[PDB]
Amino acid sequence: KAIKRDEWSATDGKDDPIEATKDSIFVKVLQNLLNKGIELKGYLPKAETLLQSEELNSLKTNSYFEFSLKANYECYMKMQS
Amino acid sequence: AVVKDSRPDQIAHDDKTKHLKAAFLRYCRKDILGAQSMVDSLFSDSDMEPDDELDLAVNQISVDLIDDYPASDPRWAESVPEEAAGFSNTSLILLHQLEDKMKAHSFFVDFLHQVGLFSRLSTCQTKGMLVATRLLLSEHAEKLSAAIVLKNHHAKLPVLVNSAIQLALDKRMCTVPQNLTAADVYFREVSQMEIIFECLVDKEEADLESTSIDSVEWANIVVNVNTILKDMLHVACQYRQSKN
Repeated sequence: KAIKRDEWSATDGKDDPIEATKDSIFVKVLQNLLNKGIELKGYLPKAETLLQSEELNSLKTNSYFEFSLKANYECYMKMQS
Repeated sequence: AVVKDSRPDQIAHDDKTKHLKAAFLRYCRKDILGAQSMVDSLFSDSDMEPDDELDLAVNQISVDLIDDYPASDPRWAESVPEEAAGFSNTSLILLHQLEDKMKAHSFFVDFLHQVGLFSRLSTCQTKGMLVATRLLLSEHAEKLSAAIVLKNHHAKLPVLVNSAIQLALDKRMCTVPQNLTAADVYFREVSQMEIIFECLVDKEEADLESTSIDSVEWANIVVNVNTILKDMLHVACQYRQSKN
């Protein structure tokens, strides 16, 4: 639901895979969780599960969105663990 | 136990070359036991004696490494230049991979310069001319530094550099659709810095001929291009003076 309510998967349609993901809700939720201290790999699904989920094929527009989301999730998990 | 590296599963020869350059990167990062384990698991022997053949082999390996990106787990393998499964211009995992490659190259150069034994090595060929393996590694590291400072400029202001690289690719006949990025295409074909220079020259020539050198926006654009070239030359000269 957080991925669906993002302001980039269906609102914006630019070509910059940098600020387009930061101006959403997923990045803000991840930053809030990191500031609170909750683990992003144990209390949340993994990047492999997020990629294998069928919601990406129906909520994506280009590969930039998926790649940026996966990279941000991996970096956040690495900096939290 | 099977010790190897993660690959995006492509062509057989491509995967073999990727494993070879990954073993070379491990040897540079001083992961000798892991490199030997992966070599014994995949091939049989890789590192030989310093000679002209070994210099040419290490040059080809460095070219393949600067053209691709190493990996170990699916997280690092998702950054390999594929077609529809990764590599979409990211200032995080790609930056970390680039800095790891730069650290490995710097460690290898420092080791081969501090051992104090260069008579065993020869001079490989490069574009029909004979050059030393140390000079070739220095040029590869300078290209890597140019790529990382271009990534920093993208993280700063992405639109200008993205449009510049897109115009350069469109002029040099390299159409990029809505699945990849011109910056990633340039990072994959980084071996054409001399062609990218001519592309930027042609872009500036078109920009000056399509205007009337009487405004401020064109002057600001050419100043930004000159500043980008200044940063490129500055980081190149800095790395060269540090390695001298």
